[PDB]
Amino acid sequence: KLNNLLLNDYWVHNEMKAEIKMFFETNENKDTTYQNLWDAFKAVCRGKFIALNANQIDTIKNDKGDITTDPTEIQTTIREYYKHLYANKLENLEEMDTFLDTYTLPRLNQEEVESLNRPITGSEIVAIINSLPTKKSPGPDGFTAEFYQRYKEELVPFLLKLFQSIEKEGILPNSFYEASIILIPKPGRDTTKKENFRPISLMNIDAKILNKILANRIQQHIKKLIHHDQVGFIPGMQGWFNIRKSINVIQHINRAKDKNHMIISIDAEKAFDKIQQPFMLKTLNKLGIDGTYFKIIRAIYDKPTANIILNGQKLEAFPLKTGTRQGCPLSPLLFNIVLEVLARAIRQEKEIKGIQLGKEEVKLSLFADDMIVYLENPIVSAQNLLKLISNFSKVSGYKINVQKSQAFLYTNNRQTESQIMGELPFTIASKRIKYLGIQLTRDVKDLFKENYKPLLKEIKEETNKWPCSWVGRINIVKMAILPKVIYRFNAIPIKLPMTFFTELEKTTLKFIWNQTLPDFKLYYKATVTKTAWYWYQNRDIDQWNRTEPSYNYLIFDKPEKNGKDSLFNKWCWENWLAICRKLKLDPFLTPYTKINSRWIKDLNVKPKTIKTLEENLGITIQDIGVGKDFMSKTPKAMATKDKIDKWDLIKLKSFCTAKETTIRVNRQPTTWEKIFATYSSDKGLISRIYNELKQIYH
DNA sequence: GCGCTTTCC
RNA sequence: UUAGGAAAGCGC
Ligand SMILES: Cc1cn([C@H]2C[C@H](O)[C@@H](COP(=O)(O)OP(=O)(O)OP(=O)(O)O)O2)c(=O)[nH]c1=O
Ligand SMILES: [Cl-]
Ligand SMILES: [Mg+2]
Ligand SMILES: [Mg+2]
Repeated sequence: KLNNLLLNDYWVHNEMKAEIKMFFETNENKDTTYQNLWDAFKAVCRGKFIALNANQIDTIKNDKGDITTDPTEIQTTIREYYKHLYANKLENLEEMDTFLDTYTLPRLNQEEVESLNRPITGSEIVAIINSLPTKKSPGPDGFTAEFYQRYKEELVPFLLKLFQSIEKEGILPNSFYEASIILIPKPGRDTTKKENFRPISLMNIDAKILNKILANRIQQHIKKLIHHDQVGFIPGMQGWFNIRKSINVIQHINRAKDKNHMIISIDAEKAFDKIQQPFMLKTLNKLGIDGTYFKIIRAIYDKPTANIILNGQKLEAFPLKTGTRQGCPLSPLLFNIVLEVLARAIRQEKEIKGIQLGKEEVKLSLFADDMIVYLENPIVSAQNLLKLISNFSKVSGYKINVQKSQAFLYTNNRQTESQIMGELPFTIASKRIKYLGIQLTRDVKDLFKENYKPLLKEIKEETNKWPCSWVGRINIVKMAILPKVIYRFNAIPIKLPMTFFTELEKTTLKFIWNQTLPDFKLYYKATVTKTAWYWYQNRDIDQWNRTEPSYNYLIFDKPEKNGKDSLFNKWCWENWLAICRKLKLDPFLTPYTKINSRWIKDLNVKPKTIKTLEENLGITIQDIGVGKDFMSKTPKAMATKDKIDKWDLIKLKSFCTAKETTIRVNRQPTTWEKIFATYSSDKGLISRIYNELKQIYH
């Protein structure tokens, strides 16, 4: 193992910088591969550092209550358990082909495929090295990320040749197959049971650099491969999309006169560990992923092994015949791609009936391995779901974790309820289901009780178990309390009573003063109001936003007469209007009002006219021009008049040319309006809205 | 752009 | 001997 303190020494740094250069001159131009040369180099750098210098598992309990405190017996039991877990690779290759051919799967085009097979560059390697985390343990070879950062200039030309030889032969250095497994406890589980540990992998930094490059390449096309129902590990997606969608679906069932529904929360057992490698490679081929990229993935999964590090010892290696390492940057994407085969199958199987919410059919919400399935007529639909999952399990290794899976079941009588319960492997919850850190409730009326009441109590528990200045104590509230509170608001932005904030302010101020500060009321307002950004963007992926019992919620538009039983949108709207009132802003007809708006549609204008104006001139009424500027700001606008229906042109001129329209639309937009209209990304919305709310309410 | 924490898996 | 991925915030 490398001591990072040695890299700080001028004499060691110069002696090493020269030894690296002297190795690649003496040993290059020999009867050897770049793969074996790299491994020999690491072995030589290792010995040169030695010459220059010249977490406990105490008890394991079985299913019968017998324990062992013997280090050898604990090591044997643990090693035998993990060895068996990763031992059995499936051989039913024809059945894998059959399942994959059964459903319609996406496929990368030649442009996307060439982007994956694009040769690795030195600048690609450099950027990864620069972003490597510091103060972390090395992999089994002993080299920390700091070794690669310190000798970047000398190593990158060599790493590039190594990676170029890997992309030619599909052969890796032997060390690229090694990893250390560290066993970490799973929160709140019994730590005396061997199955309640999470096996975390520490791979060598050189292999992690290659894997991060491969992960970055496929992540560029992940939106094409994964349907928007999956938000776990996906860039630009939020877990609260699934939470709010699930809650509106529960409210729909609550309001339905005919109960014949089921909401199933399925967790996969040891999700990354049980992935079948031949099924994963076949799935990548099915999506068009082939060539150089595929060859490298295949080489990575050829003969990986693991050495468990337990109680001062490095245990004998075992092969990883199953799974993708927890700790490898490629693993989240390859897992999601495999699970996506099941997700496509569920959505495509009409005999697995989803919940119809008007024109929206809801059926699935995914967050990494967690699936929420929304079913109608579960006596048939849940049985077809379990059958499909069983067939996927046979080819992929997928397994339902029965102890972590639960369902809400809604029927009209006890007879159908018992008939359904008796045919399912997981339990029926009668009050709540923990999902993404929050409690989904069987009846949406219990949301405040099961989420915000426990939150106030757990914040008192954080301040009780917490030698610090009042300035440092304000930072503890900001670092640890604030994210828990914002997370809950984002998940369930329901109307909260003032009493919630009064008690939250009391618990917080007492902790700071021992019996800028975060304004929890303004963070709440920012989070609630933030939803209006999604209303304006009107994205196809935002199905969560189209699940309320409702008369559209639109900003920068003429409001409708107006639902009454809205959990989130009505409350968002009321906050939006109150903030606009405080800003002395007319928010109904503005420079950001769209051409496709109630303002234009109420003139009885044709949708073809709206489309013609959008495709030729832009998206807002301001783009087409108001007053003297009406369809005359550019030669393109003047000519576009000839493509518009004669009657609609007169209606539009009458509206756009009116004095009231001209004053409201041709004005200058405020900072507040720009936050909600001019940003194509939703990143940092709470920070930007909160910052504006401070400059208005303080 | 750098750094730090938190939520989820 | 705590890795990884996405997301959120705080901060100069
Ligand atoms: C919690 C967690 C998950 N993951 C990945 C790998 C996991 O297999 C996957 C799903 O996480 P989990 O569902 O939390 O765990 P699991 O599926 O491994 O095991 P269990 O049977 O207890 O459900 O997400 C990490 O890489 N690191 C983590 O810290
Ligand atoms: Cl027209
Ligand atoms: Mg997509
Ligand atoms: Mg799981």
